[PDB]
Amino acid sequence: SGFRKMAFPSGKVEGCMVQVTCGTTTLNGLWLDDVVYCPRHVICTSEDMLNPNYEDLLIRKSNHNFLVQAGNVQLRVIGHSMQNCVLKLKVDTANPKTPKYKFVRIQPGQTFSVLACYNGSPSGVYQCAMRPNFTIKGSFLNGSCGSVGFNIDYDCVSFCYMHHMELPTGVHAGTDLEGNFYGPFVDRQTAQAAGTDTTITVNVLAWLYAAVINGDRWFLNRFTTTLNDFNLVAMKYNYEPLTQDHVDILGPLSAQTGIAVLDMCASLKELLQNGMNGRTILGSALLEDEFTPFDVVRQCSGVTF
Amino acid sequence: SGFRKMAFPSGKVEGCMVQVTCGTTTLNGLWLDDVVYCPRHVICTSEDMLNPNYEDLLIRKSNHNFLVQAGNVQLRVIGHSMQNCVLKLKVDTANPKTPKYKFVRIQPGQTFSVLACYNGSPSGVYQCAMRPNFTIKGSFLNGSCGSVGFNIDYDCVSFCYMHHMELPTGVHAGTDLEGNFYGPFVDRQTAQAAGTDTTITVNVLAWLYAAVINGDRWFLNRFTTTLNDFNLVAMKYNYEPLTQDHVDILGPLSAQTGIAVLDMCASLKELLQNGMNGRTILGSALLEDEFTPFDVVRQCSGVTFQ
Ligand SMILES: Cc1cncc(CC(=O)N2CCC[C@H]2c2cccc(Cl)c2)c1
Ligand SMILES: Cc1cncc(CC(=O)N2CCC[C@H]2c2cccc(Cl)c2)c1
Ligand SMILES: [Br-]
Ligand SMILES: [Br-]
Ligand SMILES: [Cl-]
Ligand SMILES: [Cl-]
Ligand SMILES: [Cl-]
Ligand code: NA
Repeated sequence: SGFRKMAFPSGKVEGCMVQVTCGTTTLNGLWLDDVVYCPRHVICTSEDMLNPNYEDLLIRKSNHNFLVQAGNVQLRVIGHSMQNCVLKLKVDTANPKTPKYKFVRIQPGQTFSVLACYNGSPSGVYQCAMRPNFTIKGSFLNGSCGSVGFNIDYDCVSFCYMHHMELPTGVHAGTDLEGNFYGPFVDRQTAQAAGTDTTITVNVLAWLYAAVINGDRWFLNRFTTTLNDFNLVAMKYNYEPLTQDHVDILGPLSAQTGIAVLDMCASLKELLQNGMNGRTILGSALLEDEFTPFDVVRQCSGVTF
Repeated sequence: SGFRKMAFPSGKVEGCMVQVTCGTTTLNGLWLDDVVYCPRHVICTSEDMLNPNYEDLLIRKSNHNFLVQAGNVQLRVIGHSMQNCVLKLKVDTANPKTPKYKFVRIQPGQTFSVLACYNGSPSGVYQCAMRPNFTIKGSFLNGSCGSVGFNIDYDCVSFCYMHHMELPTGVHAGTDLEGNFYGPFVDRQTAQAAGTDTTITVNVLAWLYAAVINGDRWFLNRFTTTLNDFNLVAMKYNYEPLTQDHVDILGPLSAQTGIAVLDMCASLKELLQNGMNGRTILGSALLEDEFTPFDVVRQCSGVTFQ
């Protein structure tokens, strides 16, 4: 029993973290086989960040301008190029600890684990969700750029996020490992802001199923609703629309508990309209939206890697 | 910016997890050097759990009654002994991935990372606090016994917890790595239950300091308190007494924010009286007590957002 915000074990990713320094900037890189991936803004000074021409800034750098350190060992850079907002440094040594991996781009609402890193050394691991506004509510300080997000499936690490920046509200933005930004953000020092966010409805429903699996059932009721009626309430409360694909993805949790998704939607509609009346769900006074349906099944069934 | 329940990177502990089977029971063990540590109840059947005599159950076992598997490799058991509630299986091969480590028995209020495992394989990692009633609020299913808790401050793994059981309220109990239970619990199926729990006051104050470092002061007020008056109030809300040792450990956070510890105590007394009035603190609508002062310093900026 119990239900915690659980991260994936991070060992396979720890063995990939290195430090990358270019000029006065030091950040983290991901070393897979003979390539080190990191944010391309490592090549910029503060003045360059105001209006960077990355192609011209990179033409001016040589391989020797990048110092890459894996623990106490210097890896020699033998080539460099950019793929979108990611710099790729070819090194003379392949990482002997490279796991089986893929680069995957995720959608808003999906969760992943972050291995927060400073100076190429892993510091901590936590789980989070990609918000509907494409930001992440991470925990990052200066020097954390290049820290990555991932999921595991069996023995394969799926890397999905590389950290690039903090926005004025203290939330974070970054790219996939092919260097494509999540959200309408750029790697330039200009006015940028997180857009208005919404709550991930399918995830709140998944977490209400986790609460029923754990014995918290006070919010269940005799009513059902329709997908149309529920979506009119979701829009009013700044919740994402629930689609038939979301109803299908909640299928396994609905089958395990015996509670139809539209029956659980009637519970959520009443919680949105009335509040919790001084009660909690799984120890929380807020409706939690950073567990996907698969996260609940994994945790409640003890899936291992 | 941001503030999350942050666990230590688990790799150094993942390389120590193994599966131990005795009879029909399979659970996890921790392989360090040439010893595998696991809960001694691996030798019990369900009926043995009502009134087990562990000395009598163990004398009937040979080394070859223990099967230990590290990934796809079987490790040969060459000796066994019991230390309190932990079985120590000597194996013929030392773990080549043994990290620098120590064993530490912690106090209530201290936090640690848990690597929850099944069949010797990791499922996930999360942070826990040792509650004042000597339980932990984990996430563990049958088969998770032998999963461990640890901290990794300064590249050395300090193992502080080994999981043994779930109590009737769904909370968890276990031992240190010398096999002594935290709390009054026993590895026997008795009517034992978690005592009434209390809130870890020093941790709530540390987390209010984290909120100020991260830029929020709305909950402060113009008052101060004596330590005794604060404790008389706090105990009425089932908060643990705050000691002078707790006030000392909050010193660095007080220095960084310019808020005297007894002035943050006056803020907490007012938050217990008023609630948050629709606001949140670090994303929470409830007062959080599973971050220690050391955990706040570990995670937060050393520069306050004034
Ligand atoms: C506190 C913190 C936490 N996470 C990351 C950072 C890094 C950050 O925001 N940087 C670094 C260069 C200047 C700035 C930036 C500005 C604009 C676009 C980008 Cl990609 C980057 C800081
Ligand atoms: C769901 C779950 C989560 N965590 C661990 C367990 C294991 C558990 O509670 N066991 C196993 C043997 C019988 C029982 C027990 C009973 C009494 C004392 C001890 Cl040490 C152990 C179960
Ligand atoms: Br301690
Ligand atoms: Br909450
Ligand atoms: Cl940086
Ligand atoms: Cl009703
Ligand atoms: Cl078990
Ligand atoms: Na209903």
